[PDB]
Amino acid sequence: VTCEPGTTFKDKCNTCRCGSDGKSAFCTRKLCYQ
Amino acid sequence: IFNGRPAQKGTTPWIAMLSHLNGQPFCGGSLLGSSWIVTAAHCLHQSLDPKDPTLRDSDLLSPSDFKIILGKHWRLRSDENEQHLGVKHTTLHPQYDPNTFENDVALVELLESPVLNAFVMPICLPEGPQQEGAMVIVSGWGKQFLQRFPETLMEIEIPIVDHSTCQKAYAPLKKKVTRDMICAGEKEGGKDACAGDSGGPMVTLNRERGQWYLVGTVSWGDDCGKKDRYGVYSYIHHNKDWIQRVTGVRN
Amino acid sequence: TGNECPELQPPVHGKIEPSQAKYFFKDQVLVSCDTGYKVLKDNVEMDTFQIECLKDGTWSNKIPTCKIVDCRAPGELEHGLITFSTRNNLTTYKSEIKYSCQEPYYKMLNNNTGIYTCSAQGVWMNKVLGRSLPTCLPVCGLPKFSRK
Repeated sequence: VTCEPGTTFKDKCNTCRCGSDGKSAFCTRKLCYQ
Repeated sequence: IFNGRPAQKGTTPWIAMLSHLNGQPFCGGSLLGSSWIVTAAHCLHQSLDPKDPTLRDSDLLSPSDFKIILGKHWRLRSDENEQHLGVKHTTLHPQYDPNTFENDVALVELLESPVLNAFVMPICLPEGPQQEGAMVIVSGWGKQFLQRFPETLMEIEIPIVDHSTCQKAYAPLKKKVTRDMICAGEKEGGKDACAGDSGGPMVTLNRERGQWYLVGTVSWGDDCGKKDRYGVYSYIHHNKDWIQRVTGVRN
Repeated sequence: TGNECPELQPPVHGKIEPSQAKYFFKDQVLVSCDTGYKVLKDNVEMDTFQIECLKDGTWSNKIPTCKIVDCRAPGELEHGLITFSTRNNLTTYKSEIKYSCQEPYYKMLNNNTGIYTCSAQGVWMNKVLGRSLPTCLPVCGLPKFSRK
């Protein structure tokens, strides 16, 4: 569940951002079906 | 809704469901005035391409491609309290930022105004700001602990955190937390909103007014109910001016 | 100077000008009604009505009568109800109606007087709004149920 600690990527339908470490990411809380 | 309690039938009449013509839900909403629903802006657009972090008409979800449900309790099963409604227009905030999450609030014009009853009726817009530690209630049909879905509406009662001590928490992870945002949750984590909760309201009871006010809507958070990481919501008093401008709603 | 004409019997709720001791040939008068009344000559409501006196000393026409101004039916209010200040449902001059606003899901704007009385111009009126009707607003954040 890692990630590129850059800026913006899309976790399924939700938009995300990665912290200084690539471990955690802050995302919007919408429901996907894709 | 992580570690939540089942909502009691009729204690949250303002709650609105945003679901595809399909029936399947994807966001929460709260009834304002006679024919308006407030939500998170990001609910109302298909995921913008990172190569061009700007917004377009073509990116925004179309009014014909979703419906609003009011007076719903069961997540999938139907009621005679349910009212299925069309969408005339949708209006995002002019300074809404899809990447920063700033001004994450948007309004949806109803096509026909719902019949107001004990199970369907609006929430008040906030007539002023919120104190540190105010007990709020958050509601949604989102994914809970262990990643399953509820049969019912679920709610959590949580304290609001002060903006300063919220910012200090989301640095130095280098994520911006603007004034238009507000945080709710406890230090050691445990109660939070989650996937499928966006737009779902965060309310307070006022006394000695005896009225429920809308404080903010579900916006974003790290994971769900993580230690030292409070859930972030869209602050509404910050954008009340715009809302009143667009809707024309007085309390 | 000419021939004299019978002293006129004034209409109910209505003046006559010019008022004179006697009336003669070629003289002419105007019949008016009080504020809130018009003159009825079968079958029309006018502001004044005129008669002259003829060579033969008689009046050109009989005296008409003043029919009260009636502003008809108050306009409907959505999520609202009209109540009258009389059992007979008066709609004539100076009679009042109160626009109430259906409970408990609606309330009135600016909590105004909500009272509409008939103007002499034949129009339901409010000294706050005018001819404009009140507006009935949804009641926010007041759930009928509390938790267990």
